Amino acid sequence: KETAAAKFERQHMDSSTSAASSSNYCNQMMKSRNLTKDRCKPVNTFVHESLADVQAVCSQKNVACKNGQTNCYQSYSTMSITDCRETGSSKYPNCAYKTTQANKHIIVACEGNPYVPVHFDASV
Repeated sequence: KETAAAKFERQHMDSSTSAASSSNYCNQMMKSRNLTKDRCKPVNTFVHESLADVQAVCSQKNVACKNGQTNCYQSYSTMSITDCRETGSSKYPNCAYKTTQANKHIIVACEGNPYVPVHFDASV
């Protein structure tokens, strides 16, 4: 089945764009990445940077994740990100999101060898 690293790339990476270009970016991406297939995933963040730059966060500043695990890392640099959050109108299967652009540090949890992101914890 899909690996945790691969799920991370499918859920959170968008190296193909530098930012969200319209209010419909979230609607579009939540659906095309299959995050609305079984239910409407409530919130999601997309990272508009190279995969290698995101992977590299795994060797940046350690910080405990929200849930207390000690394998979270905060990026040294801010990154172009898009935050997606359901609209009051969102109703499965018609999942609907508000797209918000931001430039923030990301916090990810990493695992494996290679040691790579497997969970998006927060933008700060």
